Amino acid sequence: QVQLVESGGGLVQAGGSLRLSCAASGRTFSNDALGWFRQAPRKEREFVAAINWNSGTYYADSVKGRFTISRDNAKNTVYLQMNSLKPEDTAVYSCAAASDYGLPREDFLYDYWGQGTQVTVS
Amino acid sequence: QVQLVESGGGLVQPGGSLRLSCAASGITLDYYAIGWFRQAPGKEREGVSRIRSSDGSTNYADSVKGRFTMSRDNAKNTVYLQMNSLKPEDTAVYYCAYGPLTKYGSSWYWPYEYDYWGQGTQVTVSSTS
Amino acid sequence: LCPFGEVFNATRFASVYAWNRKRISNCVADYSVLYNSASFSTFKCYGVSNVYADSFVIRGDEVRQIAPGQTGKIADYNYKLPDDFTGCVIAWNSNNLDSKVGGNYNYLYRLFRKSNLKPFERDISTEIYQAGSTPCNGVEGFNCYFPLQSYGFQPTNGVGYQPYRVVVLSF
Ligand SMILES: C[N+](C)(CCCS(=O)(=O)[O-])Cc1ccccc1
Repeated sequence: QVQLVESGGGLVQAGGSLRLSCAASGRTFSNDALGWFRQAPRKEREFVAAINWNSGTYYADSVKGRFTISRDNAKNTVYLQMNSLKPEDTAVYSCAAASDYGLPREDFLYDYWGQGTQVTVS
Repeated sequence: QVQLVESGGGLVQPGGSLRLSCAASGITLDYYAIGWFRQAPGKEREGVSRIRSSDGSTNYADSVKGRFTMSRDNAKNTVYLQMNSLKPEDTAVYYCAYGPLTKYGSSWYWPYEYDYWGQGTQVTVSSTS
Repeated sequence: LCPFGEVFNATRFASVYAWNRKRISNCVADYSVLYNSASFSTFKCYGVSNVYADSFVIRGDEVRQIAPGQTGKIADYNYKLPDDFTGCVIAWNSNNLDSKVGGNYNYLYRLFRKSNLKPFERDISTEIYQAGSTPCNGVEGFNCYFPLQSYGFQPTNGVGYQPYRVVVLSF
């Protein structure tokens, strides 16, 4: 059972930038795919960004060019750098892990989930 | 997306009639079936009637043939179940359901599974309550 | 070098109930597919950290059934992997190719079978299935069903109901 804990949420002004991080327990981190999702009020969960064992990445169209996902296997940590934030980016952001060499972008293909961190863009 | 909402249930005496409606939104398949089903506590769910958008044919369960009629409104996305000569054993929650037909070569076949179900409307046939 | 490219890049893919099998002669292992695993939604291997490439289409919510020891309509009645499976399961979203407005009905799955498939068994028969007690005599009704059903993929479907192309490499 792998524990995932997000950090970094907060209030930012439009056009600002903010970096989320997610620390994972467990020995298999480096082979796992790690993803970020977000859930806004009244809206359904949506994929944000993901990175696999070989550091290939994939982004939702809505965040391409503005967000960057990266990983540090030595620290068991994945990061989401969020630039040029819009008010439409306000949401609870959650990290997930998948025991999978692919690059899942579907919530049902992830295996473990964090608790979420609030990002609010005024 | 798809929403199915049933109404028209109620309490009636044996031999009486009711008309159920199923208001559907979000129907975008070209080739689909709409069914009426029913479920009572302690009984298996039962198909009651069904209609399809390929040839418009309708099928009814043996238990309701000649008493129930399913139809499509011509001006809005509503289907009906006209239930005549109701019997206490017709007591149940009635549901409408929608899903794709099966294309096999140039033939079309009825599905068993339906993608979307409504919330049900209660029909109670009773000499009391 | 194994001709995996022809398997992944094929224009047409089979329905799961009629899943396609390609036999690949003994070959030099081409690891470039593994290093490009980011191109796929899922890439999992079993019994590894006689080559067959099986391929077909299912919906997103069924991708998890393509694994050893799984249960459900797909694993039980369409495509079954053995417990001692050695190989990899690769799948990707094909909504761009395999859905159409008003529904793509060409992809089918088997709903019903009198017993589960054996691993790597295929069944493409279409006898009307007897769900109740009376024989069907080739005629449909509320107790008598054509045993396959169409997915009906539409591009606007939620991702769990979108089409996924699947390749299973056994070696
Ligand atoms: C009302 N119809 C004539 C279709 C209306 C389709 S539209 O609203 O998309 O134009 C018949 C009908 C079709 C499905 C259910 C009930 C009635």
